[PDB]
Amino acid sequence: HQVLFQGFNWESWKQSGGWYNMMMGKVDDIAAAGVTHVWLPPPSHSVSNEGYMPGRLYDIDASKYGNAAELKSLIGALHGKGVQAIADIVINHRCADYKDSRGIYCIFEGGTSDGRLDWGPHMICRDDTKYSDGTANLDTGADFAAAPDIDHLNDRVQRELKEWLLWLKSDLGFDAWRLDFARGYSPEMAKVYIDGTSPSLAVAEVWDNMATGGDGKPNYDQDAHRQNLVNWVDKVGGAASAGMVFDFTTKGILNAAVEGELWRLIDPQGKAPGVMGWWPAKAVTFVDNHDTGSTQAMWPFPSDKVMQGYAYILTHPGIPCIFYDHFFNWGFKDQIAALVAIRKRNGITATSALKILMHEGDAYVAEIDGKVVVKIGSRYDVGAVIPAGFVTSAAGNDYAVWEK
Ligand SMILES: [Ca+2]
Ligand SMILES: [Ca+2]
Ligand SMILES: [Ca+2]
Repeated sequence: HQVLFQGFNWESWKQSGGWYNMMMGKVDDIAAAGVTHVWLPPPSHSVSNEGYMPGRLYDIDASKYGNAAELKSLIGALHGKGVQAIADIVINHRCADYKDSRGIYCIFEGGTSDGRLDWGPHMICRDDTKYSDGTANLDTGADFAAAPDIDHLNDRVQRELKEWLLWLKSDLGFDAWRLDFARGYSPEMAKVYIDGTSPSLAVAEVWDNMATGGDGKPNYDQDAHRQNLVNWVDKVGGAASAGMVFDFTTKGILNAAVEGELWRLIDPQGKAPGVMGWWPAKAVTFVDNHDTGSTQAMWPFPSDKVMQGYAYILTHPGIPCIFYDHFFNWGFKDQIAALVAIRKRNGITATSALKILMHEGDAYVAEIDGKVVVKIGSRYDVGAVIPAGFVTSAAGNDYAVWEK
């Protein structure tokens, strides 16, 4: 059994009294709903309020979400309810505390007294010329515009970053990682950090655009999009690795499929169309996150169909991730908890078997592990396709679940 929960949104850092202190009050509900792991925001000092422009990586106390004590206390309360804590790991780029001779900020401070992470411009990807001293290796991945990109090929970098990651585990209690902007560096570099710190999982944010066409809708075929993600996992180590990816292929396809185009939910081989259908043990599915949804709304799930999205991900193979706002702010708490209870009581996991029974415009129906049948779409009756022995288990706006 595995169910993730994103424990923040783009606005969390503004929570009065502190985001982590507030969350202390949400732990019991999260645990009771069957959640096994909670993804928390970038914990370190960051030039940006949300945390994605990290500087003094050991300086947790400067976080806007809360200080090291509050964080340890939230993680401790999670662990007391059997729930793990995932840290949002932002290491593609980093901001320096001090300017050098050139008057450029490229003199970093790790946040401790000694020299851990007190990097110089040699640690900056030589091709991020806006900050480097041209002596480093070339960036192994894409560049982040606003801050110096770290040269992950630099040996000191690898060592001090792994040491820091192990300290987030040892001194704060984190169990796993969410790798921010994973396109920023190579899976080979990702492998170094994952292999070097044995996290229970390392879900990577590898977000590429979806092949679209003409009007703007995404194409029905998305093998290219999910091949890339599958390939990333292979290079990070495949099955031997704790590494995995957010299933952005499924996210894109589902975004469109619910708008009366559920025929999109199956590939020509009769398999789920996203990473879920090719490597479900490595697919972390979701409805919306702090970028796609929330107040940034880069790619929001149709707001009137959000529960259909959860009926899909929570009953299906792949590891589902519930979004904070959806569980707590939209009034879907009991409905979401009930879907997770169905998943759990039926022993459904990321690798459960999927048999699609109907993939039409207003009706998607599938059977999982031959124990649960779910239906999404506006079609009133799909009874003819329900196997013998199933009885309605749960239902809401345009979705239904049956169990034997
Ligand atoms: Ca220092
Ligand atoms: Ca950069
Ligand atoms: Ca980079």
